[PDB]
Amino acid sequence: SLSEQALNHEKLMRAIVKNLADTPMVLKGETALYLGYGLNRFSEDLDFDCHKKINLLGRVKSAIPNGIILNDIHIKKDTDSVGRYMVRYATKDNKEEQTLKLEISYRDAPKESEVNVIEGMRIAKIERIIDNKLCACFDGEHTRTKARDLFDLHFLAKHYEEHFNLDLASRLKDFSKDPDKLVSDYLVDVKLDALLNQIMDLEETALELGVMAQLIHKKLEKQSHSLNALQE
Repeated sequence: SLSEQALNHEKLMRAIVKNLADTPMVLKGETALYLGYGLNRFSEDLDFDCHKKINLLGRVKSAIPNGIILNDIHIKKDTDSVGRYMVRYATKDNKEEQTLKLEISYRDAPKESEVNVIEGMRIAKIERIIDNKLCACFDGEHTRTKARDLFDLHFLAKHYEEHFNLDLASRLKDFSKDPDKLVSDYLVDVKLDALLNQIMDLEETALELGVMAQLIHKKLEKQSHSLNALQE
């Protein structure tokens, strides 16, 4: 769009992720879609998988780009299974303190062969992002109700349909079968979410996703039925 505040935020996020390209850290989730795959809404948090501990504090400080001032890094959590940091910073454009949230999950880690590199950044593959989005908003242990999940899944079905398999498509179809329910579930969150409220038509998105999920699932079935006949 994009505000000057957002621009400095993106610049700090990019420097950090690029700094970690020689570590086993893998960017996932929403900001992976934004920095790596062309997501058309902004994203502000950094989320990683990593199979072992690293010098996070050191890499972050050595990543700080010109124009950004690092005030403090607060370690909310550093355990065997999770890392959670609040990177507090200001800019030359503004001395008002901003926060970058950085989270890491350990032994979630993708195999090294499940990692992409995009513009010098280690990022999760699309199918893993899809799988994790569906878990979080539809069929995981602890689901949630955040309109971003709908926006992102719609973005994924629309622009990356070739990365869905039968299982992902089937779940996406299940999730999106009742477009009215989706509107009911998300309308409040959409209007309150400043990353969405000016760009998202919730009704259109809900309708369009339900139908795309049908198509994707249908194509994959026809592909399967066709493959079998050919195999004989």
